[PDB]
Amino acid sequence: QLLRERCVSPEEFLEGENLELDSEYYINKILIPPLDRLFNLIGINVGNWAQE
Amino acid sequence: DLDIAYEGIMIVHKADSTFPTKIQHCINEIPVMFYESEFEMFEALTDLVLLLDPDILSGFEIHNFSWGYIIERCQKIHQFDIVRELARVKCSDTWGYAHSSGIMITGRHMINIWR
Amino acid sequence: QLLRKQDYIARNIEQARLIGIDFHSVYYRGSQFKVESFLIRICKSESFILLSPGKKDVRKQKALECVPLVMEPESAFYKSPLIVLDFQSLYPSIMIGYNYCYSTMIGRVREINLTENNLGVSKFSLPRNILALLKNDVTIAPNGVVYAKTSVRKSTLSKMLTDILDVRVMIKKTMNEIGDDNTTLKRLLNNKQLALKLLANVTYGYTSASFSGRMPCSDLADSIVQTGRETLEKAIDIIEKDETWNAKVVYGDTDSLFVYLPGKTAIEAFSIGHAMAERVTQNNPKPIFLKFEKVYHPSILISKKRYV
Amino acid sequence: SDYFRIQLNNQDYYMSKPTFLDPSHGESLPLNQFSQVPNIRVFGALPTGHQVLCHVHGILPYMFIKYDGQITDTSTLRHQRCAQVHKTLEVKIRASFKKLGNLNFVADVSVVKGIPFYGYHVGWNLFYKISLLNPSCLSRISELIRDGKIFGKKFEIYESHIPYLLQWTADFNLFGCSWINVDRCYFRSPVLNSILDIDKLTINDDLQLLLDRFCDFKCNVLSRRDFPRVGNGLIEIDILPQFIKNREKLQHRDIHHDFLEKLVKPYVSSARDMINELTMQREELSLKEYKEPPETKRHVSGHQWQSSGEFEAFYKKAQHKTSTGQIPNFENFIDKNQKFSAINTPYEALPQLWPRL
Amino acid sequence: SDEIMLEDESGRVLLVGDFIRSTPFITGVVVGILGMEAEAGTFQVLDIC
DNA sequence: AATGGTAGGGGAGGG
DNA sequence: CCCTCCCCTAC
Ligand SMILES: Nc1ccn([C@H]2C[C@H](O)[C@@H](COP(=O)(O)OP(=O)(O)OP(=O)(O)O)O2)c(=O)n1
Ligand SMILES: [Ca+2]
Ligand SMILES: [Ca+2]
Repeated sequence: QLLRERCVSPEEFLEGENLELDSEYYINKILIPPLDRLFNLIGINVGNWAQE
Repeated sequence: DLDIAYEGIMIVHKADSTFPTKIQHCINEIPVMFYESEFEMFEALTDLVLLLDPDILSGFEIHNFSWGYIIERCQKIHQFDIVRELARVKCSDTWGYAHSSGIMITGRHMINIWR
Repeated sequence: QLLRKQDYIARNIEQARLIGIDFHSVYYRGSQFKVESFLIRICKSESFILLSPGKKDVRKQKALECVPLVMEPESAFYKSPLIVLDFQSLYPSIMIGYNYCYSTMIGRVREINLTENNLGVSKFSLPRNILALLKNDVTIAPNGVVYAKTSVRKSTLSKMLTDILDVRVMIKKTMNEIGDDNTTLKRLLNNKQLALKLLANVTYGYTSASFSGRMPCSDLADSIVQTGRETLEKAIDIIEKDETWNAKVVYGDTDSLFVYLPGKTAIEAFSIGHAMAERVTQNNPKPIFLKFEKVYHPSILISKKRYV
Repeated sequence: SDYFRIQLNNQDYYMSKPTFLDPSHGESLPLNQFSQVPNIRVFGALPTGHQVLCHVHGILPYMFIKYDGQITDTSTLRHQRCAQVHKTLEVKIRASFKKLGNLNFVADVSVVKGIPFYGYHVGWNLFYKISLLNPSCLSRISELIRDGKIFGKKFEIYESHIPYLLQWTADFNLFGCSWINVDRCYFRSPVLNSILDIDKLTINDDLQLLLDRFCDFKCNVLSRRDFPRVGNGLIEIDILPQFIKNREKLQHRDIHHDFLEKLVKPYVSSARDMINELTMQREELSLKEYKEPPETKRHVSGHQWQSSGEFEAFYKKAQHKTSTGQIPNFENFIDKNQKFSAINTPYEALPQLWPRL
Repeated sequence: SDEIMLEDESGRVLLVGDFIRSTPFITGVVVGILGMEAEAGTFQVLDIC
């Protein structure tokens, strides 16, 4: 289910019966890389804080 | 500083006998003009533009909307070239629609407000 | 109200009155049109005749061989103050100080023939005894192009650039003298100064026109970028050549200098930055001027063109 | 003021037949009239607020090419060469675009002196001035001359990437959204237009004064049969190139024909108005005054770089090459021959071909 | 802004007068206004049902 | 139909 | 585990 395959618009998402945001994809691939860069310049990995 | 009230509304109504007065009362501020069809409304719009003679014609996304919508209606339905009438002279721009308004009226400028 | 809050109409009218183009050509045309509108007037004032190369001539010119300087930043978390220097109007001030223009180019210092020369998109022929006559009044660029000095001919690009930059620095000096006035005036003055900065930058970019150009010159822009890189490197050396200022430059993007002062009580970092700016400015031609303009007490340099 | 002021809100050009307000002849081929001349339409607004349409006549586009003869002509061979190149250009253009009468593409060819801008030239150079009729095909014509299709040899084109409207605005010191100071006009079919009713609601006392000052109704209004109105607005005028008085305020300098600088800052005139507006809007804020102190700078002995020694050696080698035994001087370098007095300068050449009074 | 009007699925009229002012009203309430048009599209009020 | 350049990084999909 | 294609930000 490639990212292009789901790609719901706000109109389709707010009217869909059973549609929930991809919390795993959102969290990981939109929050973990930039925080990893910013905090590996310091010496701490942010990915370990989310698994707990 | 002429008498045009700087605002106006044009509404189509084939004329029942209650809609014009109701609209005028609910507005109470802007003088509303009612016409029998949209061709008369476009002719009145042409006369209005020729009266004030504005140097800039603008709008929000005028390609698929107000100015472009009126132009396409006049070109497809009524076969009436309104772009030659709105110009200040009686007698296919790909770069236009890309970074500006593709509508080119002689004498007047066109501003795509969203761009 | 959307066009009145941004003052779009009045700003475009002012920009058309400054350049000299129609109101529609301000947002519908490109950037070369404004530079052309300036140049046609400035050159017709002095009886110049401009060249108009074709599309086949611009493509067959020499490619750009001079690149700017982007230092690799030391990616870390900086706790101590990090002074951020910056040249104001780098390339325009360079064209003004070193007298770079089309009217002063003599030719590349190497392979100077007497009948067949090459400068960008044109060919020409030097006189018999012009080099033995001008050996004193020349300024060879780092690229290798010989330019006539100001004592024999003042360039035309310099005039437009000085006028535009004077107006810009006046706008900036007026903008930096108001604290109580809200963004109602500061935002408009910032927009005006940014428009003038863009005008100067596209006046530079009008040269060598790598694609879709109308009067390019690869050698001119190459010399401009090369002498800019050389000025930046000389500034780096001057800053790192002082023992009292035990500073080290950690980043810089073709004009900037991020000097790091470990544990330096930022109150005095302003004085150190002002002294560094004055010292680097007093070693350059007149229109060149280094500015301090801020300091980063905490900072993170992620990579090139990425920091906070 | 004492001038008729028109602002530049929008401009456009069109083609029309040569009337008595348009040039119909030339100097190279005077016996061949024109078939169509360009006319510029300037949609502007009077200082009172009334829109006005202006038909600017006599403005013809042009472009320069390198002169082929020598500077030792006797002013009679010049006209022969101009007629020959005019005939060649006209024939070749008519053959390309599919007794050589009624010129349709080329108007006239003259001989002007000039100084090239792409490079360091310190001497007068002779050029042609190919005044064209239809500017839309101008570039196309260049694409022929630069390709060697007209003549046998390829010719570089000078001042052709500048459009027609930009040339017109630069030649007459005109700026966008600025006033056109003109002292004489020519009015057309009824001055107050009666499209629907605007001849009564828009007129006021100021417009009436402007009309009474510049409109005489006896020898100033053009006939309705020869010059009908083509404008859906208020008063319509026609001006000649002689009438535009925004020019003659330009400072023409010739400091590039000799080593004159070897023996003033406001060059851009449109920046002084912005500076004045800035001083006004900063004095309204109780700011004292503007000033800038100069910093005493001490550059390097020669601002040398990495390859400065190699550059100096190469310059010495080139000076040894480009030299033939003598010594050059700044006064005797450029030869004091070919006086170039009869040859017209670009700003002294455009006043030519203007039709008449 | 400051006016009481009467809507009956065919438009509205201004309820001018004095009997209409000395009575509290809430929008949506229906009444049986009996008045008289005087000089414009403004209805006077004499009695209320 | 008209256009100013260079440099840099990050994410997605197919390999 | 490298390539192109796309986004868009900074000089
Ligand atoms: N759109 C741009 C932005 C910048 N530059 C080049 C020309 C500048 O000389 C140089 C410096 O970029 P800046 O953004 O710092 O602009 P300036 O240094 O010229 O002015 P200022 O320092 O006042 O912002 O980059 C360019 O060619 N085109
Ligand atoms: Ca800078
Ligand atoms: Ca910078």
